[PDB]
Amino acid sequence: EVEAAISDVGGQQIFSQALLNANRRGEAKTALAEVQARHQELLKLEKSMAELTQ
Amino acid sequence: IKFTKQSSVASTRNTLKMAQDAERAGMNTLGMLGHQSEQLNNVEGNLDLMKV
Repeated sequence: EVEAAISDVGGQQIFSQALLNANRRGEAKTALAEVQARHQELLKLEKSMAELTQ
Repeated sequence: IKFTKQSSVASTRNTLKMAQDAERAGMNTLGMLGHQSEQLNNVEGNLDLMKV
């Protein structure tokens, strides 16, 4: 007559992935992309003070 | 971005160095000017005595 055939229900697991804040944007965001123009200024101090020391 | 930061770090290093060296240059100039001021005070005293 009868027996077993399909059984369980209460039993499962799940992993979990993750995205990230957008503002993050490219690494260049404050104190990163400005270092290009901040360097020309610093080269200006170096120079103007080279005039100073000479 | 990293390379530009490295360039900034090197440039600030150089700036601090040669700024300190300028500090030295002016310092010894001032001590030297005080020395020569004292010598000129002596010159002035001798000239006054010579006028008398």
